[PDB]
Amino acid sequence: QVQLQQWGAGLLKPSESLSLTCVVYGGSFSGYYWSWIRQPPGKGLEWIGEINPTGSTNYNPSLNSRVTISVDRSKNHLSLKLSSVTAADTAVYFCARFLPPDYDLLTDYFDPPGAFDIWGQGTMVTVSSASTKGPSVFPSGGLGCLVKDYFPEPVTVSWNSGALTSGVHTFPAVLQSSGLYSLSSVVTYICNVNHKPSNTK
Amino acid sequence: LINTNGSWHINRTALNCNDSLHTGFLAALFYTHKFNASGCPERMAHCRPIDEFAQGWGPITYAEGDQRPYCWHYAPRQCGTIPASQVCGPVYCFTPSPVVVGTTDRFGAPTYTWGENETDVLILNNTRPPQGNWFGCTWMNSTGFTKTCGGPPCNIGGVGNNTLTCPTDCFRKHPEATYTKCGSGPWLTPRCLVDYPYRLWHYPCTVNFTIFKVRMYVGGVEHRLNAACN
Amino acid sequence: DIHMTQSPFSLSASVGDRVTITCRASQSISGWLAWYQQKVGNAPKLLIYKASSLESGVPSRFSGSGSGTEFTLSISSLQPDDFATYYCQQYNSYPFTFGPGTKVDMKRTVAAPSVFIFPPSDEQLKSTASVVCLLNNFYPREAKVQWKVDLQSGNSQESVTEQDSKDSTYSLSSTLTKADYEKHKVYACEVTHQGLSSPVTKSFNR
Ligand SMILES: *[C@@H]1O[C@H](CO)[C@@H](O[C@@H]2O[C@H](CO)[C@@H](O[C@@H]3O[C@H](CO[C@H]4O[C@H](CO[C@H]5O[C@H](CO)[C@@H](O)[C@H](O)[C@@H]5O)[C@@H](O)[C@H](O[C@H]5O[C@H](CO)[C@@H](O)[C@H](O)[C@@H]5O)[C@@H]4O)[C@@H](O)[C@H](O[C@H]4O[C@H](CO)[C@@H](O)[C@H](O)[C@@H]4O[C@H]4O[C@H](CO)[C@@H](O)[C@H](O)[C@@H]4O)[C@@H]3O)[C@H](O)[C@H]2NC(C)=O)[C@H](O)[C@H]1NC(C)=O
Ligand SMILES: *[C@@H]1O[C@H](CO)[C@@H](O)[C@H](O[C@@H]2O[C@H](CO)[C@@H](O[C@@H]3O[C@H](CO[C@H]4O[C@H](CO)[C@@H](O)[C@H](O)[C@@H]4O)[C@@H](O)[C@H](O[C@H]4O[C@H](CO)[C@@H](O)[C@H](O)[C@@H]4O)[C@@H]3O)[C@H](O)[C@H]2NC(C)=O)[C@H]1NC(C)=O
Ligand SMILES: *[C@@H]1O[C@H](CO)[C@@H](O[C@@H]2O[C@H](CO)[C@@H](O[C@@H]3O[C@H](CO)[C@@H](O)[C@H](O[C@H]4O[C@H](CO)[C@@H](O)[C@H](O)[C@@H]4O)[C@@H]3O)[C@H](O)[C@H]2NC(C)=O)[C@H](O)[C@H]1NC(C)=O
Ligand SMILES: *[C@@H]1O[C@H](CO)[C@@H](O[C@@H]2O[C@H](CO)[C@@H](O[C@@H]3O[C@H](CO)[C@@H](O)[C@H](O)[C@@H]3O)[C@H](O)[C@H]2NC(C)=O)[C@H](O)[C@H]1NC(C)=O
Ligand SMILES: *[C@@H]1O[C@H](CO)[C@@H](O[C@@H]2O[C@H](CO)[C@@H](O)[C@H](O)[C@H]2NC(C)=O)[C@H](O)[C@H]1NC(C)=O
Ligand SMILES: *[C@@H]1O[C@H](CO)[C@@H](O[C@@H]2O[C@H](CO)[C@@H](O)[C@H](O)[C@H]2NC(C)=O)[C@H](O)[C@H]1NC(C)=O
Ligand SMILES: *[C@@H]1O[C@H](CO)[C@@H](O[C@@H]2O[C@H](CO)[C@@H](O)[C@H](O)[C@H]2NC(C)=O)[C@H](O)[C@H]1NC(C)=O
Ligand SMILES: *[C@@H]1O[C@H](CO)[C@@H](O)[C@H](O)[C@H]1NC(C)=O
Ligand SMILES: *[C@@H]1O[C@H](CO)[C@@H](O)[C@H](O)[C@H]1NC(C)=O
Repeated sequence: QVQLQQWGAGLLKPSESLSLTCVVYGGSFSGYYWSWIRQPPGKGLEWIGEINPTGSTNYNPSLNSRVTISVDRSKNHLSLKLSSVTAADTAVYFCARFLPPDYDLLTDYFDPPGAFDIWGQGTMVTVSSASTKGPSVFPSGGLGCLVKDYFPEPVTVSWNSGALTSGVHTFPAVLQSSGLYSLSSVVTYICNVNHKPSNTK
Repeated sequence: LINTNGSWHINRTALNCNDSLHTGFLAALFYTHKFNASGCPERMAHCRPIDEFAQGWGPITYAEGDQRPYCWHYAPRQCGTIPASQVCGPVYCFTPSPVVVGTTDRFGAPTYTWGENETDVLILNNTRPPQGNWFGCTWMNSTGFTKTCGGPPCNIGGVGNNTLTCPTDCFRKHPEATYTKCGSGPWLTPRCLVDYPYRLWHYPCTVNFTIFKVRMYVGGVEHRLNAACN
Repeated sequence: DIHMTQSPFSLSASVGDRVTITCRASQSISGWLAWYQQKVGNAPKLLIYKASSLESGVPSRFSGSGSGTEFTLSISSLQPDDFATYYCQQYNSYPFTFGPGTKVDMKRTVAAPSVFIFPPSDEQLKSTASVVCLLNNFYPREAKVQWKVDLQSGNSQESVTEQDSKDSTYSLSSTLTKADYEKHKVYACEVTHQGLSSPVTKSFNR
């Protein structure tokens, strides 16, 4: 029954603080252990920390005591706070619930939990010290759009609109020491981008 | 009508609820995550651990019993039929597992009118399983008070002012005080009770308790059930 | 903190194969090991806890065995639903730590890239120098792109698609990044790959 609905974030800049919430559907928050886990993009998983059923928290020392996990019992909410954010902190964030420990009724003993059985779909936190910017698109045998210097990562590329029907490959974007994103989509004419955040198309 | 994705708004739920004193209990009926835990510190002091009770000897005999069910040792009264007029919300009954009894006429027929007809009742009469229906039950007073029936509970003997009536599994205090003999409600052991949706409502002092998967046998058959302990 | 490592980084399998991957730990974690599956763009899924116990709803194809410093996850008969990145986690000590992941991918015949090179727009230099190199429909995903104008480092960036379902292939883009551009006429891109016993170079002059 239990579900985790996760709420998104906005563009962040360094030295800012992050606050992200996740709402438990399907059941109450009580009696469970809850934790936060983050995946840098392309990299793998790192455990931010946990909250026990009676409120007590444990944090990863790699957060340098700049992280706070909490539960709002009044609204069924699980929250994560991360101060002094750095561009290093750009990652997908997941709320997860600990697997309910097995309990022997006679011995009144159990293993303390550490496995995550319900996971929220996860949500992206991009943190760059850049102002929102727009695309700068550039252009035998038997061609592509090099979109460049975005600030916001969500972007689309469409060759001859919906005539890119199949046999087509679209590539992942990539940052650069300008702090700005670049991307390439390639044609096995003209392309129409959907950089919705920029209103630039 | 009013919808909160489920578990309590069914034609067969007795919604006869009086919060004239504006004590917010209707919020708990409508949101499983809402509980009222004020006054739990005091209330828990009166509940005693099992060791403090007298040890038990001899045969076990059944008993008939107050006002507050929060303690693991509360001696429930045996279940009967209760008029739908006196119940707010779902009524949960414990096989050991959580099962819901809905509104019925006086003859067991299912009635679908939210306990509004005066014929409408909750038939909670119990015989302990396996040859039976459930060990006990728990609902809400129309004015917001938790109500528990069950049993008949167990006399394990003993002498003093410390003698104990077992409504749970009390094997330390008496080896024959096992839930299959003595269980009278949601209390699986003195330290654990069955987890169900309206448990934070009915038993709001179990809020910090942790949920475990526990395993128990009733008459030699196995139930694997989530329950809250601390 | 307890360091978790995994072998192999990348495994290429097909349906019906028994796959066995190992996790190792810097320090004895007893039985407190979990195994997860993650498919791209989706959240991790629990498969195993206590290093042998299988979480509900995951099939019996998945087996876990191990203790102390070394543990192992196995699929008796891989099925198309089983291609993901697989992670291990200790819950012996805080901080709870994860293994770097093992990716299991589809197996197809070795195929070689259809390399194409693309030059900088005049508008670009008028407005930076950037050069693009392209590798298409190549399997396996273990290939190297080198840039030499007449070797190049700190100047290139590259990106690779996920295994296309249709052809079980991958594709890759590399980018190189005015005065520096106008200095040297002859720029080149060398692809080394398994299916290409002959390494390939694609070049241009301005
Ligand atoms: C969540 O749940 C909680 C708990 O269920 C709900 O709180 C309860 O709300 C009800 C009604 O809404 C209140 O009832 C009223 O109680 C007062 C008396 O309050 C005093 O006595 C309490 C008893 O004290 C003994 O017992 C305790 C332990 O049980 C011991 O600790 C003591 O030592 C005593 O031996 C005591 O619990 C109260 O504590 C209060 O103060 C402390 C601060 O020290 C707080 O922490 C507490 O939370 C609490 O506020 C307090 O000491 C009665 O007087 C009320 O009766 C009058 O009003 C009625 C309303 O209609 C009316 O019908 C009555 O006839 C009566 O009116 C008559 O008397 C008046 C007296 O002045 C006259 O003015 C008037 O003219 C007329 O003559 C009523 O009985 C509960 O106290 C309250 N319980 C607690 C503990 O909070 C809460 O509503 C729920 N909250 C939410 C958000 O839903
Ligand atoms: C469930 O809902 C129903 C209605 O839907 C509610 O009415 C019920 O609330 C009521 O809860 C109270 C307390 O939990 C019940 O007890 C009553 O207490 C009153 C205070 O009396 C105390 O002190 C006096 C003197 O010190 C002592 O005699 C009492 O024994 C008690 O220690 C008391 O006034 C009241 O009735 C008394 O007076 C009657 C004469 O009019 C006598 O016949 C009676 O014997 C008693 O002495 C009663 O004791 C109250 O009964 C209960 N109401 C009902 C109808 O259930 C909600 N919750 C609960 C807990 O059931
Ligand atoms: C589930 O449990 C409930 C409660 O324990 C139980 O309800 C009770 O049943 C008894 C027996 O039928 C009821 O007692 C009768 O009530 C009627 C009311 O009209 C009276 O006519 C009965 O008369 C008795 O006394 C007469 C002389 O006064 C005798 O001559 C006659 O033979 C009877 O013995 C008697 O008072 C009792 O009222 C109900 N109580 C409740 C709480 O409703 C119910 O039957 C149980 N259900 C099952 C399936 O077991
Ligand atoms: C919800 O609960 C309130 C509690 O205040 C109920 O108010 C009650 O209203 C009735 C009206 O019939 C009062 O009844 C009379 O009380 C006097 C007291 O002197 C008594 O002597 C009479 O014989 C008669 O019973 C009642 O006192 C009053 N409050 C109490 C103490 O219950 C209200 O009716 C309830 N609303 C419902 C039914 O949803
Ligand atoms: C809350 O309502 C939603 C939608 O009505 C329910 O969501 C799905 O419910 C079905 C039927 O039980 C399940 O099979 C799905 O897995 C649920 N999730 C998805 C994919 O949306 C939801 O179950 C309700 N509340 C609970 C119990 O979580
Ligand atoms: C209240 O009673 C009515 C009496 O029929 C129930 O009606 C049926 O509800 C099911 C639920 O999916 C529908 O598929 C049927 O088509 C309904 N039948 C008809 C023709 O009315 C109703 O569901 C009951 N509701 C609750 C909450 O118990
Ligand atoms: C559940 O545990 C929390 C502890 O995190 C309890 O709340 C605290 O209780 C202590 C003891 O009096 C107070 O000094 C604090 O001010 C309370 N506030 C918090 C939220 O820290 C809470 O009361 C417990 N609930 C139950 C019913 O046991
Ligand atoms: C309850 O149902 C019975 C069936 O005979 C009927 O006679 C009675 O009038 C009904 N009362 C209400 C409140 O509908
Ligand atoms: C029980 O009885 C004993 C008799 O010694 C008495 O001292 C004590 O105060 C009473 N209360 C308890 C502990 O139940």
